[PDB]
Amino acid sequence: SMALERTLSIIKPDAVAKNVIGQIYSRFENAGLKIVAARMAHLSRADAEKFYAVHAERPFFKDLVEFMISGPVMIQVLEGEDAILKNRDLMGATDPKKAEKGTIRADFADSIDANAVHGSDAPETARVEIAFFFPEMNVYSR
Ligand SMILES: Nc1ncnc2c1ncn2[C@@H]1O[C@H](COP(=O)(O)OP(=O)(O)O)[C@@H](O)[C@H]1O
Repeated sequence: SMALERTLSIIKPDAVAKNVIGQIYSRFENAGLKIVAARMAHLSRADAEKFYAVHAERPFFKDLVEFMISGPVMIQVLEGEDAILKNRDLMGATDPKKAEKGTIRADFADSIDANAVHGSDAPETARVEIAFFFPEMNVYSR
C-alpha cells in the first residue's frame, strides 16, 4: 500500500468551456481517486497571482494569470493512494504537444498556452493549495 494523499486539482477555463468536466472527472475516478471537495469558481487576478506565486519571475507569469482568470474553473480535491503522483500521471506533461497519448493534457489541450488542468506537485504544495481553496469543513473524506 502507498500513503493516502489529498491533492488540489483545477480544470482550467479552456476545458470548462469545452464542456469536458465530466470526462476529466472520469479519468480521476476510474484511476481510483475520489472527489472529496469541489467548487466551480471564477478567480480574481489577486488570487491567481497568489496561487501561482512560485512562478512570479517566469516569463509566462502574466499570460498564466490572464488565462486562469479568463473564465470559470472547476476546482476539486482528489483523495486516494499516491493521489499526488497519480493525478500528475493522468494530467501529462505541461506542454500538451509533449504529453503522452491518453493523458488529459494530450487529449483535451493543444498548446502550453491553454493546457486544461492543474495538479499539486508535492505534499507541501498540495497542503498549501488545498487550504487556499477549501476550508477543512468542506472536504469530505470517504
Ligand atoms: N511557456 C509557457 N507559456 C504559457 N504558459 C505556461 C508556460 N509554461 C507554463 N505555463 C503555465 O503555468 C502552469 C504552471 O507551470 P508548471 O507548474 O511549470 O507546470 P505544471 O502545471 O505541469 O506543473 C502550466 O500548467 C501552464 O498553464
